[PDB]
Amino acid sequence: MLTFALTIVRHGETDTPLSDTGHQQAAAAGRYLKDLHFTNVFVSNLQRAIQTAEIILGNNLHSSATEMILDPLLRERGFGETLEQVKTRFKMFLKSLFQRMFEEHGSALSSADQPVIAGLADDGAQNVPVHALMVSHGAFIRISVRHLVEDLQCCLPAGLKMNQVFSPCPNTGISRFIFTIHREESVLRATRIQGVFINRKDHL
Ligand SMILES: [K+]
Ligand SMILES: [K+]
Repeated sequence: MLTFALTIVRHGETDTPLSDTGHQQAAAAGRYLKDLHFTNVFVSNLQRAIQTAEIILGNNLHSSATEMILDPLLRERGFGETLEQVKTRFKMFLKSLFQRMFEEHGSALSSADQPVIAGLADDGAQNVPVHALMVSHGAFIRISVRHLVEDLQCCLPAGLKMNQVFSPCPNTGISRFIFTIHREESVLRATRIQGVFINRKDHL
């Protein structure tokens, strides 16, 4: 059994690079996330996402030894790719994610009540040492959240409006889920998924 945190961030304002505003959004998000240790980083192959990830990491106090992995599965919906096709890509990404986390961190590391949500950057992950950062695109992230919340067994905390849960993500909007996974019949499955916060933009 392994529990890990996933922080999800939409790229900054924009294979185009970030705008100047984009850079500043990403730096603000980096400063917001600076005291978090990301043990793993995953990012779409698109420059706007890579630069956002680079800026977040360049502002981080703990994650210097963490390598950024580019994953095409995180690319934006092809504008024409169906919503189901995008969801399938997220399902494939999750499969990859569980396997990677289990292989690297194993089952002797972090082995359904409300997480502690204080409106701070480390909400729900204070005591969760394994923490992955995913930097991706707005339509993909929206579809990914629907999948996590609707299609899978999922917990959502007190006072979180469904309107917010399903809202479109702002540039550098931040979301967080906590996953618990275990190997059932040789296949890795999530036993619990806990939503913490969705599309947070306090840093803007
Ligand atoms: K559900
Ligand atoms: K709830």
